Amino acid sequence: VSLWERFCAWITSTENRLYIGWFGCLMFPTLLTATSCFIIAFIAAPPVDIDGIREPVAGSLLYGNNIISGAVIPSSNAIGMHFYPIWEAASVDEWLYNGGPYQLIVLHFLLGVASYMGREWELSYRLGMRPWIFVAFSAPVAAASAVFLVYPIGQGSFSDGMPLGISGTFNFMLVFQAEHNILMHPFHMAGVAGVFGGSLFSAMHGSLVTSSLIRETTENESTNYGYKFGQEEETYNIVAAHGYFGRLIFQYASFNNSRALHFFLALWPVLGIWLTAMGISTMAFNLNGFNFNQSVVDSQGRVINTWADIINRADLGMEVMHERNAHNFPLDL
Amino acid sequence: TEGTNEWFGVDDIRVLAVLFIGHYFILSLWLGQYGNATEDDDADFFGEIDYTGS
Amino acid sequence: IFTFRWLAVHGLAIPTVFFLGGITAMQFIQR
Amino acid sequence: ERPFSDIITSVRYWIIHTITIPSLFVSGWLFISTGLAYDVFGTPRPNEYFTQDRQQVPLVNDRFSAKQELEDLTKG
Amino acid sequence: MLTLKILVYTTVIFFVSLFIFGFLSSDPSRNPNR
Amino acid sequence: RVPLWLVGLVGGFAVITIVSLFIYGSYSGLGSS
Amino acid sequence: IAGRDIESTGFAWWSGNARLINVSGKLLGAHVAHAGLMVFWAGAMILFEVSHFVPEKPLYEQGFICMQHLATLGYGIGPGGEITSTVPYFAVGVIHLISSAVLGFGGIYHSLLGPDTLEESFPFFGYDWRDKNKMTTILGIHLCLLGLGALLLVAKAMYLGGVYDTWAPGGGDVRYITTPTLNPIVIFGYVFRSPFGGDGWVVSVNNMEDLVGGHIWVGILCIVGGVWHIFTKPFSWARRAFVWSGEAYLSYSLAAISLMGFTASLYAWYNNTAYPSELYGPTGPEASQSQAFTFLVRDQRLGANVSSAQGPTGLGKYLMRSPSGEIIFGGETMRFWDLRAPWVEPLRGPNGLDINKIKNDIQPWQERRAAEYMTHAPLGSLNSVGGVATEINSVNYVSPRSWLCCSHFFLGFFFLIGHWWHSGRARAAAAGFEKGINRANEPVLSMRPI
Amino acid sequence: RLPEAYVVFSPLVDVFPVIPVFFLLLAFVWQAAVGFR
Amino acid sequence: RGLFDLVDDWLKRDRFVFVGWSGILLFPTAYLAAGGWFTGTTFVTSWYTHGLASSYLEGCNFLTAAVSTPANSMGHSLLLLWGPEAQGDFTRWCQIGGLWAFIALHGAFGLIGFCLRQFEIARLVGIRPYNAIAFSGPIAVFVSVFLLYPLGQASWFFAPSFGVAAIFRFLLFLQGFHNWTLNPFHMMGVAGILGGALLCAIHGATVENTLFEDGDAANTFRAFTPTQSEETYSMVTANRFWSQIFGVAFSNKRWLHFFMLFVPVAGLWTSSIGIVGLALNLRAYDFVSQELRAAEDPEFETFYTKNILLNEGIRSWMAAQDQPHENFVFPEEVLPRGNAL
Ligand code: CLA
Ligand SMILES: CC1=C(/C=C/C(C)=C/C=C/C(C)=C/C=C/C=C(C)/C=C/C=C(C)/C=C/C2=C(C)CCCC2(C)C)C(C)(C)CCC1
Ligand SMILES: CC1=C(/C=C/C(C)=C/C=C/C(C)=C/C=C/C=C(C)/C=C/C=C(C)/C=C/C2=C(C)CCCC2(C)C)C(C)(C)CCC1
Ligand SMILES: CC1=C(/C=C/C(C)=C/C=C\C(C)=C\C=C\C=C(C)\C=C\C=C(C)\C=C\C2=C(C)CCCC2(C)C)C(C)(C)CCC1
Ligand code: OEX
Ligand SMILES: [Cl-]
Ligand SMILES: [Fe+2]
Repeated sequence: VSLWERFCAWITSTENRLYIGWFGCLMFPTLLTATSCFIIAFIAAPPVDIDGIREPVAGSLLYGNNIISGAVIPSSNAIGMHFYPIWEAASVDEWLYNGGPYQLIVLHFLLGVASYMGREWELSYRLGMRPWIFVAFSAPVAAASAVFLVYPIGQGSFSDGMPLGISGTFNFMLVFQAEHNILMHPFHMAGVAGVFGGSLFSAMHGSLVTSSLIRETTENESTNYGYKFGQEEETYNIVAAHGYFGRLIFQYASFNNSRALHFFLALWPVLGIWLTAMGISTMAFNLNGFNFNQSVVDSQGRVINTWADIINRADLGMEVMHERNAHNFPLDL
Repeated sequence: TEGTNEWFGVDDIRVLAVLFIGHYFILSLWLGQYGNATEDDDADFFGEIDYTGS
Repeated sequence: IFTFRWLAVHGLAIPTVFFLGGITAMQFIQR
Repeated sequence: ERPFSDIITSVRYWIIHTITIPSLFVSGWLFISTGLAYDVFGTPRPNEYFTQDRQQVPLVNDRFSAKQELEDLTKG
Repeated sequence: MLTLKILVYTTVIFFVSLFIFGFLSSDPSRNPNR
Repeated sequence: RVPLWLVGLVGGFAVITIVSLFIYGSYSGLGSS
Repeated sequence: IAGRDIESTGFAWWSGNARLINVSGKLLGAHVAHAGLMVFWAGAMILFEVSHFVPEKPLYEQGFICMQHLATLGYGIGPGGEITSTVPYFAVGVIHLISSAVLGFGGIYHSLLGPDTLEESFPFFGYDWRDKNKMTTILGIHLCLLGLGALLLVAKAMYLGGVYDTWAPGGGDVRYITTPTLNPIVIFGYVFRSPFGGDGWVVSVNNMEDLVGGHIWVGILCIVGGVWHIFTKPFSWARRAFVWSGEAYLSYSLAAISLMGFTASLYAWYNNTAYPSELYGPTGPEASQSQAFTFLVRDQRLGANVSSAQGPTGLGKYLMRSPSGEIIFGGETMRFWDLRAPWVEPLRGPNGLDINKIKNDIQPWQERRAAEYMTHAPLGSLNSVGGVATEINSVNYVSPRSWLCCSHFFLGFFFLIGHWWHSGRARAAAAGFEKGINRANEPVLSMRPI
Repeated sequence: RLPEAYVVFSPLVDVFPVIPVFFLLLAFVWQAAVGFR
Repeated sequence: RGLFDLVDDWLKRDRFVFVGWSGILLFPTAYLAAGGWFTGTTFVTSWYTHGLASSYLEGCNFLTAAVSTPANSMGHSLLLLWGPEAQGDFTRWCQIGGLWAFIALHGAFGLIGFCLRQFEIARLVGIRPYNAIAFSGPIAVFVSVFLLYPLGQASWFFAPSFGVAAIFRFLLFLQGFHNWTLNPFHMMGVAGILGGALLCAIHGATVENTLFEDGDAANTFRAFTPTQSEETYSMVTANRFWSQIFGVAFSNKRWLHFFMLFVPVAGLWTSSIGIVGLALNLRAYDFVSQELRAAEDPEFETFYTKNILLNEGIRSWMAAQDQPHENFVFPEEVLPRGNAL
C-alpha cells in the first residue's frame, strides 16, 4: 500500500479513543485556538473601546473584575463590519485597544461548531446508524450563529453582537428588549413554549419510566444496580405505566408506541429553538413585534391605558439611558 | 490593507507561492495513490456507490 | 341522563356557547 | 359507553342540539346587546370613564369604606 | 506582520487541502457494508 | 349517517369563520386605534 | 390500488409524494403543475398590485414588491422615478395568467392520463437515476436554456428599450447601455472578493456597465458548460466521490438554492443599484446618513461653522475622520461610512467629504431627499405600524426591503435544513442501513474494545 | 386602477392571488376523501 | 357493608375519568378557578384599582386582557364576598378586585387536590410515587411566588396578574427594582430548565436513531408491537457513539431516567428560594467594591455599571404610572436621561 492509504485508514478508524474523521481536521485546530485565545483574553486583556467614543471598558480579571462581571468586549464601533486580523494593525497594542480578540474567537468558534455537526454525521455513518442526530444539534448552532453573526450583519457592526460574558448577556437582552420589543414576537413565545414543554416532558418521561421498574434489588443497595449493560427490557412496564397515564388524564391520551413517543420528544424543543432563532434573525432587519400602544379610547377621544402601555413605559426608561454619550441626534436609526 | 479589493486577500508574491506549495504537496501525496486512473470504458460501474476497488 | 360524562361535558359546553355568543356580539360595538 | 364516534351520528342528538344551541347563542347576544353586563359587573360604558365633574381616574383609597367611596365615584 | 500572515496562510491552506483531498479519496465506500 | 369527513369540514368552516371574524374585529371597531 | 397504498410501497400518506421516485411519467406532470402554479401566482400578483395603484404616493408607501421589478426593467417610468402609465404591467400580468392555463393543463394530462413510465415508448425522454450520460445530457440542455435567458436580459438592456439607471447624469432615467465592460479582471474580481465590510462580495456592484458585462460573461459560460456537459461523461475523479441517486441530486440542488436565497436577501438589504432607492426606499445606512446631513444643514443655516464644533465626547459633532483618514459624518453613524448614493456624490472629493462644497454648494433638492429618506426609514412592526418600538399608532407603513429580506432569509435557512436531511437520508439509503440496525450482524460487536 | 374596459371585474381580481393556497388545502381534502389510504 | 365501604367501592371504579376520594377536593376548586378566569378576562375591568382596561368588553385582545390584582388600599385582606369590604354586593366585590383572590385561593386547593390524586392513582396501580415529587416542583414555584412574594410586600397589589402582558410587566418590574437577573438562584433555575430541554431532545434523537431493523417498510413507526420483551434500540451502539463523540456517555438505563427527572425539579426548587429571599427585599443588588472604586475613580467602567444605569432608568420612567396610588409627580427636569434622545 501507499502512504496516503495508510493515512486515510488511520484518519477514519473507529478504534481511536476519540473519532477524528475528515471534519475533525477543520474542527480541532479552530476550537483549540479559540479556547486558547478566550482563556488568555479573559484573564489578562486590557480595556477595550467598544463604542468608538474613546471610552474604554474593562473586562478582564486582572483589571478589577470578578467571574460574574468579566467578559470579552466586542470590537469597536469605528471598525464596523470590516475584517480586522492581527496583521492589519500597526502594533499588537492597537489591536488590543480596538477589540481584536472578539473577531478571532467568534470566527474560529463558528467554524468549529459547523465541523462538530459534520463530525457527528460522519461517525453516525461509519457506525452503521441512521443519520439524523446532527439535524437535532443544528438548532443550538443556528441560535448561536443567529446572534453572533447575523445580528451584526443586519445592524452593520460587530459591536452590536453579544459579549462573551455573563453580565454582557443581560445587557444584550435588556437593550434588545428596549429596541425591538421582543416578548411580543410570536416566535419568542414559540421558543418559550418549547423550553417549558421540553422540561415538562423530560420530567414526565423520567417519572413514568422510573416508577415502572421491576424488582431485582430488595433494600440494601441502590436500585440502579438492577440494570446490566446489555440487558433486554423495554423502557417501561406496559400495564402499570399505561394504566397510570390513562387514569391520570382522559383515557384517549396515552402513547402506546415508543417510536412515536421518542419522536415527539425529539421534535418539540428542536422546532421551538428553530423558530426562536429565526425570530432573532428576522428582528435583526428591523421587523419588530406587535405594537398595541394607545389602542383603546373612550367616546370623546381620550386614551385609556392597558398593560402594553406599562411595558412601553419600561421600554422608554431602558432606551433613554443606554449608551448615554453615544447619540447626537433625536432618532436612534 | 483593509478596504481594498485584492483577490483572496493576496498582496504579495510569497502568499501565492505558499498557497501553491500547500495545494501541490497534498496533491502529490494524493496522486501517489490515485495517479494511475484511466478513462477506458471498462472501469465504470452501474450502481449508487463505487465499489470498483481503485 | 345523569351519567358523569353528561354532567362534565354539559357544564363545560353551555357557558362556552354563551360566552362565544357574547364575544360575537361584542365584535360589533363601536364607540 | 356508546362512544363519541357514533354519538356524532345520532339524528336525535342533532335535532335536539339544533333546537337548543341557537337559544343559548341568542341569549348571550342579547345579554351583551341589552347592556345588562355593564350593570351586573360594573364595567364602565365607553362614555362613562370620565364624568362632567370628575376628570381623573377614580382610585379607591379606603378599606372599610369602599362601598360609600364607590357609590360616590360612580355617579354622585 | 507579513511573516505572521505567511504562516497563517500556510496553515489554513494545509488543513483545507487535507479536508478536500480526504473527502475525494473514495469516501462513500468507507461503510461497514463494504 | 354523516361520514366522518364532512362533519369535520363543517367544524373547520365554523372555526375558520370565527377566527376570521375575530381578526376583522381586531382591525375594525373597539381597540382598533 | 397498487402504487398508491402503504402496503405496497411503505411511504404512508403524509409522505406520499415519495412514491414517485421510480415513476418517471407522473413526476413530469407534478413538476409541470408546480411550474404552472408559479406562473399563475406571478400574473395574479401583478394584476392585484395594478388594481390598487394610487398615482400620488411613491411605490414604497403602498406595499408593492412586484411593480418595482418591472419599473427597474424600464416599463412605465420617467425622469426621477415617477410612474406614468400602468398598461405594460397589465399586459405582463395577462400574458402570465394565460400561459398558466396551458402549463396547468399539460401538468394535469401528463400526471393523470399519460403513461406511468416513459422508458418503454419514448426512449428519448427516459432515465434510470444511475445512467450518468443521460443526467449530464439533461443538465447540459437546461443549462443552455439558462444561458440563453441571460443573453436575452443583455439584449433587452442594450437594444430593446434600455433599463432604468439611478446614477444617470441628471437624475434617474431610462438609457441605453452602449459600452458594457468586458475585461475579465473586473468581473472576476467581483466574484473573488471578500464578503466583509468595505468589499461586500457581489452585492457591491455599483454601475450598470458591470451588471451587463457580468450577465454577458454568465451567458457565455453557461452555453459553453452546457455544450461540454452534453458531449461528455463524468470523469474518474468524480465517479468515486459522489452518490448517484435521485435524492442525492435533490440535496445537491437544495444546498445551492439555499445559498442563492441568502445572497438575494442580502442584495435586497444592502444594494441600491439594481434596487434603486426611488422605488424600494432608502437602505439601512441611508436613513442615518440622511438624518446626519439634515441636522448639519439646519445647524449650518442657523449660523454655526460645522467643521470645528465639538461633540459631547470631544470627537466632532458633525464631521470626523474614518479609521483610514477620509472625512465622514459624525455621531453613531460612523459605522456606515461606506455608503455611496447619487445624492451625496456631488459633495465628495478625492479624500472624502469636501468642506467648501458642504459650506456653499448644497441644493434644495438634496435637502428634500434627505428629509424624505430620514422620515421613511425601514423600521416597523408585524401589524404595520412603522417607526421605533416605542412609538404610537399614527402611520401605516413597512418598507418592502424588510419584507423581502426576512422572507427569503427564512426560506434559505429552512432549505439548508433540507440539504442536511435529504442528503443524510440519501447516503444512508445508498449504503443500505436506513431501515435500522441488522440485529444478526451488529457491526459494533466486531470492533476492538475501547 | 385597471383599464376602464375591465374595472367591473375588480372583485375577481381581488381574490385571484390567494387561489394557490386552496390547492394545498384541496390536496388534504382529496386524501381525506379516500380515507387516508 | 357499611356506607363507607360502598362509597369507597364506587369512587374507585373504572370509568372514563378516575374520580377517587381526592376528586371531591379537585374538581370543584379547579372548575371554579377556570370559570373565574374566563369570566374575569371577558367582563370585569381594572379601572378603579389600576386605571387600566383589561377585558374584551372594553376593547382588549387575547394578549392584553388580564385579571388584575386588588387595590393597594386593601393590604392583605382575604377579600371574602361577605367580608367587611364588599358586604355582599357582587358588583362592588368585582370592582375592588375580589376575583383575583377568588382564583388564587380556590386554585391553590386545586393544585393540592391534583397532587393527592397522583398519590391515590399511584397507590391504586401499585407503583412507586415519583410523579408526585416532580409535580411538587411546580407547586413550590406557584406557592412561593403567588403567595409568599405579596405577603412580604405591602399588599396583594404587588403580585402577578393572570394575563399575558401582565406577566411581561412582572418580569420587567422585578428586573428594574430587584436586579433579579444577578441573583445566583435564577441562574441555577435557568440552568435546570435549559438542561431539561437539552436532555429531552438528545434522548429522543438518540433513541430514534438507534432502532433495530424489525420491519420491511420505510415507515419504522409500524414496526413495534404494543409491548414485547426485547428493546427496540441498541444500547451498545449509542454508548459507543456518544463516548467517541463527546468523551462520556450513559450506560445504565435507570440512572438516565432518574437524571431526567432530577434536573428540572431541582432548578425550580432552587429558584423558589431566591423568590422567597426577594419577598423580604433581601436582594443581590450591588457589588460594594466596584461601587466604591467607581465612586473614587471616574474612569472605571464595566457592564455591571451599565446595567445599574439601565435599572435606574427603568425605575424612574416606570414608577409614575405603575403605582397610581402614590400620586408621584416627576417634573421633566428630574428624570434621568442621556444625550439627544
Ligand atoms: C404541488 C403539489 C402536488 C402535486 C403536483 C402532486 C402530484 C401528485 N401526487 Mg401528491 N401530494 C401533495 C402535493 C402534490 N401532489 C401533498 C401536499 C400531499 C400530502 C397530503 C400529497 C400526497 C400524495 C399521496 C399520498 C399520493 C400522491 C400522489 C400524487 C401523484 C398522482 C396523484 C393522483 O393520482 O391524483 C388523483 C387525484 C384526483 C384524480 C383528483 C384531483 C383531480 C385534479 C388534479 C384536481 C385539480 C384540477 C384543477 C383544479 C383544474 C385545472 C383545470 C385545467 C384545465 C386548468 C401526482 C403526481 C400519488 C402517487 O404517488 O401516485 C403514484 C399518491 O399516492 N400525493
Ligand atoms: C451575472 C452578474 C455578475 C456575476 C458574474 C459571475 C461570473 C458570477 C460567477 C459565479 C460563479 C462562477 C460561481 C461559482 C461557484 C462555485 C461553487 C459554489 C463551488 C462549490 C464547490 C463545491 C460544492 C464542492 C464541494 C465538495 C468539496 C468541498 C470537495 C469534495 C466534495 C464536494 C465535491 C462535495 C456580476 C457580479 C459580475 C455583476 C452582476 C451580474
Ligand atoms: C366566577 C364565579 C362563579 C363561577 C363561574 C363559572 C363557573 C363560570 C364558567 C365559565 C366558563 C367555563 C366559560 C367558558 C368560556 C370559554 C370560552 C370563552 C372559550 C373560547 C374558546 C376559544 C375562542 C378558543 C380558541 C381557539 C384556540 C384556543 C385554539 C384553536 C383555535 C381556536 C380559535 C378555536 C360562580 C358561579 C361560582 C359565582 C361566583 C363567581
Ligand atoms: C383562475 C380562474 C378561475 C379559478 C379557477 C381555479 C384555479 C380554481 C380552482 C381551485 C380551487 C380554488 C380549489 C380549492 C378548493 C379547496 C378547498 C375549499 C379546500 C378545503 C379545505 C378544507 C376545509 C380542509 C380541511 C381538512 C380536512 C377536510 C381533513 C384534514 C384536515 C383539514 C383541516 C386540512 C375562474 C374559474 C374563476 C375563472 C377565471 C380564472
Ligand atoms: O451600537 Mn449598540 O445600541 Ca443598535 O441602537 Mn443605535 O446602535 Mn448603538 O444605539 Mn441603540
Ligand atoms: Cl447619532
Ligand atoms: Fe431509555
